[PDB]
Amino acid sequence: KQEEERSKVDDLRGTPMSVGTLEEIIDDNHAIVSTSVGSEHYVSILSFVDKDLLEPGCSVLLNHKVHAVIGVLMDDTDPLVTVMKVEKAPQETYADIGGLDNQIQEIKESVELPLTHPEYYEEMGIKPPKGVILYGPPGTGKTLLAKAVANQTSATFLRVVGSELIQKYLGDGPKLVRELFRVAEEHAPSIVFIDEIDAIGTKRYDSNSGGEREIQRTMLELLNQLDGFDSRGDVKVIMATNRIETLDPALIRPGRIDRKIEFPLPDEKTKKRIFQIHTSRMTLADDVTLDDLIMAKDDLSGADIKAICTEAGLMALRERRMKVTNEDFKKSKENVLYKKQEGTPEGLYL
Amino acid sequence: VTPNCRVALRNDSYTLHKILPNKVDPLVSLMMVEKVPDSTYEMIGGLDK
Amino acid sequence: HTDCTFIRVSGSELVQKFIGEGARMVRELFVMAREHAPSIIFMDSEVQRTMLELLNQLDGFEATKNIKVIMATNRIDILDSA
Amino acid sequence: ENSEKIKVNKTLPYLVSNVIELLDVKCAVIKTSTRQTYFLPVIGLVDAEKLKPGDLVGVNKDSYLILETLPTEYDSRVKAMEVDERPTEQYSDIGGLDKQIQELVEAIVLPMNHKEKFENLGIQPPKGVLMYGPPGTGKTLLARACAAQTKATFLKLAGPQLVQMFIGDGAKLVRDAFALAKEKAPSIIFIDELDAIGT
Amino acid sequence: QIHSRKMNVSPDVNYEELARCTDDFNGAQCKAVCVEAGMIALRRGATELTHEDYMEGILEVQAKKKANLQYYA
Amino acid sequence: AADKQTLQSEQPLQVARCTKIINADSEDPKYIINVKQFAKFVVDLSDQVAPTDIEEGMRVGVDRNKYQIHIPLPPKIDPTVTYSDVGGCKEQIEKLREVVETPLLHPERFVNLGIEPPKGVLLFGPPGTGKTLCARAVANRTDACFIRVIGSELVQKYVGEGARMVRELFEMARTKKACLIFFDEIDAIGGARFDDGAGGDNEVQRTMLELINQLDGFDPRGNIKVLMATNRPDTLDPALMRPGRLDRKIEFSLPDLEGRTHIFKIHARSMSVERDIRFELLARLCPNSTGAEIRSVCTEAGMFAIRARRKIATEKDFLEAVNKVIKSYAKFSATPRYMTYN
Ligand SMILES: Nc1ncnc2c1ncn2[C@@H]1O[C@H](COP(=O)(O)OP(=O)(O)OP(=O)(O)O)[C@@H](O)[C@H]1O
Ligand SMILES: Nc1ncnc2c1ncn2[C@@H]1O[C@H](COP(=O)(O)OP(=O)(O)OP(=O)(O)O)[C@@H](O)[C@H]1O
Repeated sequence: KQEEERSKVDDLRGTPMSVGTLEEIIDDNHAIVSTSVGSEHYVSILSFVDKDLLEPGCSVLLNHKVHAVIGVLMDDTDPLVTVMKVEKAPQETYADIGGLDNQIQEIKESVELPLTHPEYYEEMGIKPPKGVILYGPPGTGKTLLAKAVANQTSATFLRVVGSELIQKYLGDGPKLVRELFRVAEEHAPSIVFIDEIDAIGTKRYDSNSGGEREIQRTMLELLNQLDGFDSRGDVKVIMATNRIETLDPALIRPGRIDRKIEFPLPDEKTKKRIFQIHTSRMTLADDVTLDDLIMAKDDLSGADIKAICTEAGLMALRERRMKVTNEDFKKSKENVLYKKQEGTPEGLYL
Repeated sequence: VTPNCRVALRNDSYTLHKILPNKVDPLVSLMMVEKVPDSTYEMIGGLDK
Repeated sequence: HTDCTFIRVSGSELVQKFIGEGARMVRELFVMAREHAPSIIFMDSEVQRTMLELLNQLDGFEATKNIKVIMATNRIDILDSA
Repeated sequence: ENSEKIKVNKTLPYLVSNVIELLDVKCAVIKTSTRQTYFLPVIGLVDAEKLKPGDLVGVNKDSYLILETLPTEYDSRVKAMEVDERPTEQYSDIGGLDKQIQELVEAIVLPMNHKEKFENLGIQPPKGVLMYGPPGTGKTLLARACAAQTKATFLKLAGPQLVQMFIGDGAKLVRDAFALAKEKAPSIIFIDELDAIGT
Repeated sequence: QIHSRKMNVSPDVNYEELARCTDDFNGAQCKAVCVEAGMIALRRGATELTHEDYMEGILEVQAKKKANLQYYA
Repeated sequence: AADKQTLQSEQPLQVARCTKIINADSEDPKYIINVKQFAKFVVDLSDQVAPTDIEEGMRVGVDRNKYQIHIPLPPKIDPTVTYSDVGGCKEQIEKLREVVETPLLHPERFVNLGIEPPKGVLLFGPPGTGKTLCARAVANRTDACFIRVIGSELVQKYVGEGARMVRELFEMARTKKACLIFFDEIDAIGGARFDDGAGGDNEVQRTMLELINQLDGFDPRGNIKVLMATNRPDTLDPALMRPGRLDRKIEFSLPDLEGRTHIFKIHARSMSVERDIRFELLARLCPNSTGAEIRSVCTEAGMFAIRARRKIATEKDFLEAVNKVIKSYAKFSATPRYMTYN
């Protein structure tokens, strides 16, 4: 039966089996096999697995003793495959409209609509945007928008931190670039997101060789693999920073990165929805006016709205009061915002 | 087989033999790098808000 | 006097060795703080990196809720303002 | 004896390694090509005068005896720096610097031929000549002219050939380049763009 | 002339005209003018070198070129 | 089990480790081999091989017990490799036409006038400009051959493997006629012999010397044309600034006004627009730009053609495309808002 011949192939397999990289097809079914250290006898292949699945120079299943080619490889999994491949569409498409409302449309019709409906480009002959940078003040919504398009997705979403690629072994970074874009290739049209790559410029590290000539090579592999060859087709890639100065302009140049999208701090019309929805789930003495908080602070982030709208509940619930007086918003905003440069030292502005 | 949990591997034929319940990183060297016990509140005096 | 819930790893001691050297994504500490879910983390270019992985975990993606990460320094706060 | 000693060289290829130093408390320190150290108080089948520290030697895998000296110490880049072609340039090409040809020959060519011209008078030979001017006036012409016309092993040297990112001493390429050239080129050495390193 | 020794040179060449109307050339530029006479003579596909092409090399794209006749009138 | 029985007869047959040759001794085979990592070796042969073809820079079969030489093979074999807009920047394809076209066509301009064929050009210019356009625009007229090599592909951890790829390339260029191998990032390839008694980055160096040998000198080019892309003629080699090698140095920065109108034609016909509009106003609006940026302008007018339902692109879609890209996309969205001039 097939269990007997299958067990015979299993007995061709000697239980310590190794994993080694091919170099070249030697066409007459005896091959020559590199290990990680490359001890390469003229070994043969177990001739029931398909030899013609693999290109030359691809990893296989081997033996220790005779080193004979036994089986086919499956994948490569690192601590990054767990993190690069996002498992679920996590959460938070939006809990509050009124965050930005401007570049929401821009990321929507720039990223979502060419992806979700790629038939407009037939009508007009337009290429899709390949690289878009999302950058500005810290904690604007950029990471939150990455989790938005992560949740409101249509693709195999990929989440990458830019500092994941930093190793001490030689070539290890570009190897994880190759596994990286292999992941970016072989699922479906996937949304790659890469964040905090403004912290790859003036950066020197401990677990490292010669610093100026290590990550130059890895980022060089990013420049070659990212938007050089290997036909983009439909592979969405979105990166994000906070600053711009350490950016090598060789990737900033078009072809590679197409759209550079800033982020302002929100205006008072959009503030009211963030103030309101951050207060949508709390007991509040509604006689107080949020418009003092909406008017007063001029360059708030939404974390300032968050911190005040939690902090006033820390001041009312500090004394077991379910609803919040206006002076708890006073101590709230004066507790959040510190070192208000108004008078004292110079205050030349008066 | 738990993913990324470590095992006791024999050197015999590399027979996958036992599974080791363990923590992975330097956890010992700095995982438990606390200052353990000390004293009480009485020697503070003033920053009570 | 919180009986389990304060594991002051002190987070800056050999700073060019306890941080990033061996523990790149210093999240080894975060695996400590999760698998010792009563804990409190304390601290005093790599600092920017590990800073960013702090911000990769503690920006709304958190298991035992907040732990208590604390840094302390003095006299001017002109560390990198991200 | 020598049947089994040919056998010791024959066992495997008898791992060519490096001598680190040599003491005489006759005694030598081996670094394998596996980068592993093995002191021996007994050298074996060669003489300590024949070798020196920093050599490629054949060592038994088993006895760890210094078996033979390799005839493969060829020295990368230098032995490639020795110009073996020797392109021709007679002095008909040098137009306008004929007095510099004369002081050139009196300075350089005659110390190669006749030191009795110097030391029957009994002082010294000359020591080093500087060529300078605009860079199209011709500084290669003395190199190829003295290469072909004066029958000696023309050796060349460039300026940026003394700067490698990887550091640790300036005494390997230099000292094994001239200590290289003490035998198979001890008459002609052309340094070029010395102003690129003379800072 | 050492550069134009092996090249096919028409006898309608006065080297003293050429090198006399040269000002401030090194032999890097003697070679540059002579090989650029080979290349300017090589553009139209002449059978040999021509004295005009030597004279054209004499002014290989006006050294630094530019030639704005603004302010010089 | 298609062939399981013979596999149980192949188990008494297992030999021949990888074992790249270093060099040889004299009068005798007496070869010398490093394996990969372990050590270096003064080897001897199994007697049933050919002692001729154990030449240097090769890997033979080698036993495990005696390390005796079994048969070699060349390592790197068969899998290596996979223009109406001829005319962009103007005077570049004329000099390219000279140095490339004239040895491929006439040894009448050269030998009858008494010169050597100009065989290479050092291309220098900013990226995103058309080195790809010019070099692949050569491939219209040779026959149809073009090979594309990035220098940074050769960053490996094996001695002379880049130089082994120099062997592979200079033994593939001679197989076919009128072929084009492209060179790029030639600063990491090296022109200056950086060296100090430490011995680090030298696969670059020996690969560069193998590049000198197989490039020019030692069987001249013929029907092989190779250009070199750089930003700098600075870190080069005087052995390759040997003037029979690379003597033209074609220059290019930007199109003037009307090359930009030509690229307006190129990226205009390549998309759905309206044919009732002009582009010289846009070439006025583009002082300093690449044609890739022109393509970004045309796709941005495509974006306004997405917003409104447009397939015949008006002038104003391009007007807001340029006012987007050059003005509302220079740094932020405000380079103007002061009159003071008009
Ligand atoms: N409805 C809203 N309108 C405007 N801004 C908002 C709104 N909701 C949240 N924000 C802001 O956007 C940010 C969302 O989290 P974000 O990912 O920006 O934090 P972060 O991780 O610090 O970002 P970064 O790492 O880029 O600095 C919050 O800091 C908040 O201030
Ligand atoms: N002078 C030009 N004429 C026509 N199109 C041009 C011109 N300059 C730029 N382009 C356009 O911009 C693109 C620039 O990309 P290209 O294919 O040349 O790669 P590249 O980056 O320019 O090559 P390289 O960076 O090694 O010079 C061209 O493909 C073309 O669409």
